Amino acid sequence: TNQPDIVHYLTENAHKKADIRRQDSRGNTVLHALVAIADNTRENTKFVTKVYDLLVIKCVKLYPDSSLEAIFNNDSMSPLMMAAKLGKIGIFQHIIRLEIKDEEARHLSRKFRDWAYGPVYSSLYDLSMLDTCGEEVSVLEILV
Amino acid sequence: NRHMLFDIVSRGSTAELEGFLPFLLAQKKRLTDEEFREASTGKTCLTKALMNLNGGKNDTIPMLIDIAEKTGNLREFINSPFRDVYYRGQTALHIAIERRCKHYVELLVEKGADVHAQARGRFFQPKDEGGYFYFGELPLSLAACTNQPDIVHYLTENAHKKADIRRQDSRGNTVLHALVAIADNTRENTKFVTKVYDLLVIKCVKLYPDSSLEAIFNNDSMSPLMMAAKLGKIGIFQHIIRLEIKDEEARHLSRKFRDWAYGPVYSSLYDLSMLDTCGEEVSVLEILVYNSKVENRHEMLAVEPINELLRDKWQKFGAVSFYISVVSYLIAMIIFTLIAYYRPMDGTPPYPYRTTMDYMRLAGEIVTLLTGVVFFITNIKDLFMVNSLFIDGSFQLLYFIYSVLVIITAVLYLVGIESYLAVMVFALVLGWMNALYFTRGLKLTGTYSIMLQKILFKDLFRFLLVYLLFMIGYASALVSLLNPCRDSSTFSKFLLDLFKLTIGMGDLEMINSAKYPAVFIILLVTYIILTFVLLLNMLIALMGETVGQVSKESKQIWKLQWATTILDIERSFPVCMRKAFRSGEMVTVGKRRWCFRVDEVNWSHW
Repeated sequence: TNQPDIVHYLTENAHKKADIRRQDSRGNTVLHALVAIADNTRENTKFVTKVYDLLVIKCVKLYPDSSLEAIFNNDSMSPLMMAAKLGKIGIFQHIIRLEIKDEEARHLSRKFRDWAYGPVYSSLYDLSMLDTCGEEVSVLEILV
Repeated sequence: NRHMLFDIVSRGSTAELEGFLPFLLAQKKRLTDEEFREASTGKTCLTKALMNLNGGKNDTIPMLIDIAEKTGNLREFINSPFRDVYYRGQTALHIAIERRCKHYVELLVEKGADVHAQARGRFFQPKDEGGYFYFGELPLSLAACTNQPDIVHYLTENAHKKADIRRQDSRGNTVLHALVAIADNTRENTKFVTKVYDLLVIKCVKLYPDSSLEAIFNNDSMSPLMMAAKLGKIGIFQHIIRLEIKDEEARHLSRKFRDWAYGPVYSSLYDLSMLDTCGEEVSVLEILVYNSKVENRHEMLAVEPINELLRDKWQKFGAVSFYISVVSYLIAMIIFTLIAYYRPMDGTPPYPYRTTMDYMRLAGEIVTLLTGVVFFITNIKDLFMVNSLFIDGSFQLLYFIYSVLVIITAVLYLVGIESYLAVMVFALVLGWMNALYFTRGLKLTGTYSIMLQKILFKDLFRFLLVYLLFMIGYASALVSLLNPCRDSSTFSKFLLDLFKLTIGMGDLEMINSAKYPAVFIILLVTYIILTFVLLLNMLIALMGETVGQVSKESKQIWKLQWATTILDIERSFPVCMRKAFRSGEMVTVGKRRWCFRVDEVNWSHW
């Protein structure tokens, strides 16, 4: 509903909290619904990137052991793996360009900065799911 | 230990480094010792101090000089370059300029710093050599590459030691050549490089009025104007050409001038000092055509003076060189007419050549045949490795067919068959009718069909070779079927009957279609299908060409070939006739040069 104010209220609560890791009958978490409602318009690519950054940092701060991206579906699909199926671009280009400036949630950032000798910047992208060497299925395979 | 010392400098806490100056008095250890320096690269404490910065400020930086002062290494602890190979030659002076510590650049030189240190490492090479960034290995050139004139104000004037602007590197490049190497055709990078290029030359004249900074060449004898044509950089190119300096002490090297302004008409003036080198080594315009392989050469020829400089020599060497080409073709025709009509024609070629009046026409076979040989071999070499300015590209295919029939004719009277006379007079009819392409005149407006006729000439010559190698190959195949004895004169009969089937003469000698009817048809049907697709490969290569890029490229190569041919005409004349029709005039400006007059019309500026 483009409303983080209930998201502030559901996660912290003196009565009962809201589990972010909870799936559904389709085995989809809170991130997969953001991919399903994602559209390639101007407005819808804006706030979904705001919520996607908000939930993962809140997931690390409440639970430092696991990441919210690690949980798969009934088809064993990450939110990066799902965005190639439905063909959604704005949520795809944000997960790839993921550089989180919260140092407690640093260890899952995707884009890095190696060295900057003035005019030359040395970015760094991870191939954790792009070229699966000995795994089940890749991002690039489902792209094709 | 050493490991605690290399850490706390990055921590930036001088209270955790106290008492170390009396500690070196006991153990007599210098700061530039082996254990007080990284064993792999040579990274020292001061170099580590400048990498990790606390907002660009580390208080150990005057303190590391303080401890080095009591040991007596002020010209050593600062001037110790890197010992490695990949980051070779980089000092602490290179790092402080890099991270823009203007307060700390002043601290290094006042305590004693080598200004002329060269960072000649493999990393500091250009991208063709394997490095990632190039600045000409000089800290004065490095400050110009960081878009920072503030160090350039500090290095040039200094009470301790100044910075020589004229200093080269191991590649022989000065401070201007590094600005050309870092130049990019973006919006931001074309801005400040023009600001630094004006700043350095005026400062070079004010400090040294005798010489100009543009005069110093490279190891390849290249000026900064000569270098920008090699790497194909436009923004630094268009600023050196449009160079009008309003500092009157540095007036005598300005490029653009203002002759007279009678209201709406402005009279600009561009110098041809390097654009048309009359008696010098190599020119700007020559490297724009003969050497530059950059894609931006079409835009770079569209600068202001060269669009009119190429029209200068075209109006003087265009119609003259074209009319000689018409006459020199007519000379080769009248020679061939005297060969054909004066043959004795007995029926047994060749002929006795002792007769002097028959020795004269023997020289005609030297002239005519060899011209067809040179045009035959060079175009095949040009195919593996269409100048429609003068004569359109349909002539080059037709003159090729003229060139093919000459060398076939030369074989036939050397074999011994007297039927050479049909083909010899046949090409004579084409050659006079090839002169009908001379009546167009001269073309300067580019059409889209010009690039099309290169591929027309390309694949039809491929279409003929895929024909003839197939006809010879299939005829040589059928001789291998002949296991009993067969005769070597059968191969002439296979190839004779094989040519007639493609035309449809139907006058054969061995191949009887009534013998094997069901096989002769299905080979002939598939022969139609092989030839019909190769005809469609012509049309798809044309239809797939005239859609996307022909709207730009036909107004690029036509501009490029118009510049390419006129310099090939320029190389044809000797050095004596070169000075005759040289464009440009002598206009005495200041305290005289061969510049070029350009007119303007403007209504806004007053």
